[PDB]
Amino acid sequence: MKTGIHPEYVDTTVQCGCGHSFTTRSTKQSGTIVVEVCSQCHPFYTGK
Amino acid sequence: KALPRLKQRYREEIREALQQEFNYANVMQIPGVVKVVVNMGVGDAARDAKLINGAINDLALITGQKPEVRRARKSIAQFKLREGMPIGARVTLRGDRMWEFLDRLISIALPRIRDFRGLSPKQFDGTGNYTFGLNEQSMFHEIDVDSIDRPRGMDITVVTTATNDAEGRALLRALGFPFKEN
Amino acid sequence: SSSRNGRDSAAQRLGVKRFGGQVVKAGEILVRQRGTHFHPGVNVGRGGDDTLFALAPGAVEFGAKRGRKTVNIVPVARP
Amino acid sequence: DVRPKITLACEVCKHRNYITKKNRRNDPDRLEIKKFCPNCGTHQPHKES
Amino acid sequence: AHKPVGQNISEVRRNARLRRHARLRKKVAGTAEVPRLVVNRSARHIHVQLVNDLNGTTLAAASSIEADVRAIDGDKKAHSVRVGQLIAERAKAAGVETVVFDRGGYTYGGRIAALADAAREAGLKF
Amino acid sequence: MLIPRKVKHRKQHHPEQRGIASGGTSVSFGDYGIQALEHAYITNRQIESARIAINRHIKRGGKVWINIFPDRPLTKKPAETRMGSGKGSPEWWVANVKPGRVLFELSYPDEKTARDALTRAIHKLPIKARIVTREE
RNA sequence: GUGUAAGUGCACAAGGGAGCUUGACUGCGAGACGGACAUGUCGAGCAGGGACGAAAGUCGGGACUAGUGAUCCGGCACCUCU
Repeated sequence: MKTGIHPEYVDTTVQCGCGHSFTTRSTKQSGTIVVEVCSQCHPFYTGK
Repeated sequence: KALPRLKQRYREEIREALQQEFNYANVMQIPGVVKVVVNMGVGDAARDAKLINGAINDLALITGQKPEVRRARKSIAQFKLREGMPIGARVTLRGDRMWEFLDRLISIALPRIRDFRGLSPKQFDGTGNYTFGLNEQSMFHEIDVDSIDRPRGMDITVVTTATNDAEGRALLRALGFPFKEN
Repeated sequence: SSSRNGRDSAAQRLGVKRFGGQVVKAGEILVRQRGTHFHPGVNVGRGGDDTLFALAPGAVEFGAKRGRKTVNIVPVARP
Repeated sequence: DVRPKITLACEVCKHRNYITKKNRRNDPDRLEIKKFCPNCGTHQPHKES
Repeated sequence: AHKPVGQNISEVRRNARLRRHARLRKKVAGTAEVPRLVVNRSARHIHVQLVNDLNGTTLAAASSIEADVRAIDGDKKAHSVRVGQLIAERAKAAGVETVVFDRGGYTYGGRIAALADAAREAGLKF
Repeated sequence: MLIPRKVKHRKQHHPEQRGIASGGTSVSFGDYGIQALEHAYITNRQIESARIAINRHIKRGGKVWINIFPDRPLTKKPAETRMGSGKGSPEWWVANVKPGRVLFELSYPDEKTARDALTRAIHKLPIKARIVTREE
């Protein structure tokens, strides 16, 4: 893992409009990312 | 100490599910994922190289490691493409970084595609690996839509230790892939 | 009506100068070659132009190794 | 002349020692080379005159 | 019925080591007065031999297999250092003081690195 | 008139006429064939004149195989010229034929017409030839 | 595929990539190749001072063979010569 050549990897959590929460890492500097539609929210994943 | 959930999911539930339905002779034949590689072919860099600088940063924020700029190894006159000029960028993912990308794409990103309809299950390679491409980069959360200049798409392909297509389709569909049903 | 050909170079006198079974001093040129048709073996050194020569006195002996022609020198016995 | 003959002078004793060629269009500037200076007896930087 | 499709990593690593050990072997050779010191490395042990390529015979050998090295409380590098001393004493008992080092196609560093200098300090001039 | 579409070298030494044919000494396609007996360069036109002669006699039925192809060129210097000043331009294409070589092969229902037809072709070739059938 | 014609070579790479660097050196050179003569070519190794390498070692331009002009006359710099 090269020292400085890489974008800083931020530990973050996913919060969705259905109340579902996910824990991961990402590039988002805020450290917390929101979303309007998720896999649970998305009708296609639910067969709708 | 730490554990990605999808790898925690694969180790616990998925690994046994594959074994039960395929009745492997030995444990080590359980198909897992090896790596996920993402590349974007510009092709328009044959005229203006300014697009390449734009393409690099898009992938870096998408994944978490700066692309490896790929020189062109052939000189094709019809493309006005010369030897060695940058034409595409590619990112390889191994270790925990696949799962974080794989989960973030499955749960949040893939539903965010404009008029998302699913992915065809016949996009396999015959050897047990999946490929599928996209048309826009503004779909990702990490890239700000105002900061974009033009939709540049990007291709995702996953490599698994499966041999045949059925084993591969069992792995990805049970992994949460929104496969179309032909 | 005339010929556009007729140009040729000098003849370079290549070949195997020292043949198998001959006693050679140090430094004598064994083969004068262009490519590595003959490859160096034991106590045979390669020149700049792939000319082969001898680093130690002895008797020449051609041999093969891994499907490659090689030239060697056997250390002839002192009387 | 694209490749004009140039000569190298030792930086210390200013002895014109060697003579090579270089592509003036490719390297318009003077040449920085370390070489063996015979009278000095030790490698010294050599300047193209 | 399982038919593996691709090269297994174990054989890719095994073939690559053999390929890059031959290109090392172009210049390195051993002799009854300057034997080649061949090194073989594995995830659990390490082995060395003194080879005289004129007739292809081994003069002395040492390895982490011997329980003396196994009983060393240290690390893999500590086992390697113990091996380096062992081959050296066996070398002097055979009447050799100068060798050449065939690193065996492994990158010179870590366990091999500890192996070479441990023998170097013990009196093996190379 | 058979000529090669392209040839690597256009000016060549004359093909040598020593020995007898080693390959292609037996009829393979048809039932009858013409076997050479003397060395001669069977040129491009002689093949055409002979092949036409076969077709005229057998009329409609049957098939003709020409095992000889004239791909070896021959040159001539321009007329009324002293010697020297290089090699002449290629003029006619010949195919080197040795005794035992089978040139033509003809397949036809009845024997008598087939032998007569091949006989006319022989008279258009410089070599002394004989007609040979398929069996032993 | 090898900067460049053809041939001999090269996959063990002499082909592709990366790090350092200037041996694209000084004084010499046993032994040879080829030759009417004049030219031309290979050279292990020794010494000085270096480069890469842990070390063994390699390096007196380029995978090899073309890319050049004798002598007289004259220019420039150095030398403990007259």
